[PDB]
Amino acid sequence: EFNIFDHVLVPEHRILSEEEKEELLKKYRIRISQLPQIKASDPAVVALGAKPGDVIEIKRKSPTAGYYYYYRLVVED
Amino acid sequence: VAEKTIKSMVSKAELPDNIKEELYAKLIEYNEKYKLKKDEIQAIIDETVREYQKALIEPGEAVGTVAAQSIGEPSTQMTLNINVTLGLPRIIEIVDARKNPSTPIMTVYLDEEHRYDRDKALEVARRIEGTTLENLAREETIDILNMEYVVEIDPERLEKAGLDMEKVVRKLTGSFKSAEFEAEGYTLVVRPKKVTKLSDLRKIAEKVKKHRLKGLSGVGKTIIRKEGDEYVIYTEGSNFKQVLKVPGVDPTRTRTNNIWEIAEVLGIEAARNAIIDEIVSTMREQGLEVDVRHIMLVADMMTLDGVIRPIGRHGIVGEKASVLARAAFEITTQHLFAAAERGEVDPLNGVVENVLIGQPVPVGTGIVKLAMSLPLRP
Amino acid sequence: FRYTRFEKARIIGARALQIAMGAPVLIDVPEGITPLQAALLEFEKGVIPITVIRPS
Amino acid sequence: AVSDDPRIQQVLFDNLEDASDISTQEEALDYIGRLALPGQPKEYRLRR
Repeated sequence: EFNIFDHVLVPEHRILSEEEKEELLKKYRIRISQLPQIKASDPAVVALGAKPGDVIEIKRKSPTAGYYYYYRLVVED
Repeated sequence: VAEKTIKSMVSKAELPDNIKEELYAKLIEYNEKYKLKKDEIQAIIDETVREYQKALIEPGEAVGTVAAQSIGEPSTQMTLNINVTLGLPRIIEIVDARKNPSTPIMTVYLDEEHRYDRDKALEVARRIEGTTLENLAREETIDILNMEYVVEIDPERLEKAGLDMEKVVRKLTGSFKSAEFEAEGYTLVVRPKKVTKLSDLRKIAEKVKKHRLKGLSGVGKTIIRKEGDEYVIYTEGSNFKQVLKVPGVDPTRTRTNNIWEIAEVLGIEAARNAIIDEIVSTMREQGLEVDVRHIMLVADMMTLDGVIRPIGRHGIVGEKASVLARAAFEITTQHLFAAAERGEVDPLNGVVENVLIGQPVPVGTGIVKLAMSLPLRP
Repeated sequence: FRYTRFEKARIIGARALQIAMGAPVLIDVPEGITPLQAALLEFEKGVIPITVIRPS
Repeated sequence: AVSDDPRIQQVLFDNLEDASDISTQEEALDYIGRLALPGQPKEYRLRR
C-alpha cells in the first residue's frame, strides 16, 4: 500500500513519550493547551495510531535551517 | 591540513547542522585549490560564527506586521488575469482558504514504467481523464417517432477516448436500468421500458449524457508536458484521493492545487507546505522577491489549530481571544453583542486593544524592562 | 551580552526623560545640546546606569 | 403568441405540461397574491 509518509509534502511524524512530552513542556514553560493542535482524524495521526492527548514531533524539511522540529497536540474532532 | 582536522574544527564550532555541512564542503573544495592553513580555517570558522550571531533576529521584533506588509506591498504591483489564472486573485484565494479554487490544476507524476515513453503517459492520462457522453456526441437531436433520445458519436473522439463502442454500451446498460440501449453502426439507440410521458423523456435524456463513462469525477481536460526527460501530466479539475490510487501514477510526487484536498488526503503539515509552495510559486511567477520566512509564518498561523483557516473574519481574526481586536476589524456590533451575552473578559494582551485604550503595545520597546540603582552620582 | 535596538532606544528615552526633569549629566557635555543628545553622549561614553531586566 | 417554429414549440409544450397545476387566471392571481402578500384574505390577495 501507499504509505502516507512517502510523499514529499508529508514530513516525518513521531509520537513523543511521556517523559519527552514533559521535557518539551518544561523547556518552553507552556501548558498542554498552549501547543499547536492536530485533529484526531488527520491521516498522519491515524497512520501513527495516536490518540488525543499525545504530542506529535514533526521533523520538517526547513528551506532555511535544513531540518526543523515542530510539535502538535492531538485533539478530538 | 587533513580533511579530518577540518571536520573536527567544523564540528567543534557552534553552528547549525545545515551550515556545518555547507561550510565543510566549501572548505574541502577550497583546500585543494589554494592549500589552506590551519589558522586560515580557524579564522574562517570564527568569521562564520560571528556572521551567524549577527544574522540572529533580535527579540521584540514585530514579525507578523512585517510579514503582512512584505506580502501586501508587492501585491499593489501585481497583474490581473493552461487556464491557471495566477496573480493577485491567486494569492487572494490562497490567503482566504477557498474551499474550491478557480480552475483547479492537478500535477500527476508517473512511475518508472510510464515516465519514459509517451504512449504509457497518454494511456495513463486517458485513464485519469473523465469522459462523458455529451462531449463525445457531435450534435443533439430529440427524436419523437421512437419516443426516445438518439445519440451519435464521431470516430476520432471515440478512438482517442481509449474505449470502443462495446465498452460504451456496456457502461450505460449496467448503470441505467430504466431503459435499454441498442447500437448499430456508429450510432446509439435508446429504447424505453415503461416511459410514455414526453416530460419524462427530458429527465432521462440529460441523465444519460452526463454519466461518466470512464475516468475520475471532476476531471474534464488533461494535457501532457515533457520536462527534465520526464513526462508530467497536468489535468483540469482536482480529485486527489481518487488519482492517488490509480495504476501507473506515482503517488509520492503527485500534488493538487486544492490545499483542502491536500489537508484531507495527506495532512495538515502537508497542507501548510502546499500553501507555502503555492505562495512562493505565485510570487516567483509575478517577478516579486519575497522572503520565505514571512510565508512560513503566515502558513503556520493559518494552520495553528490543525485545520486550514482563512485570514478574514471567519478565520484567524474570528478565533482571536480579544473582544476589541475582533470588533475593530470587520464586524463590530455582532462581536460586541456576543461578548456581552457571554460576559467575555478582554485581558488586553494584544496590540490593537492597547492602541485603542492608549497603553503601550507589547512589541518592540514595549517589552523592555529597566532597572537602575538609586545612589547614582556624577 | 549586547543591547538590542529596542533596549537601546528604551534606555536612551528613559535617560533623556530623566535629564529633562533633573538627573544631572554624569559626563561633561557641550553647551546648548538637547537632553536626547546628552543621553546619546552618555551611551557613547558607556556611562549609563540603567540596566535591562531579561526573562529567565 | 410566442412563435411557430417547432423547436420553440417543443420547449413551449414542455413548459405547459410542467406548469399544468394552474388552469385559469384566478389561480395564477392567487399564487401572485400569496407570494406578494402571504397570510391575507383571498380578495385582498387577488386585488394586490
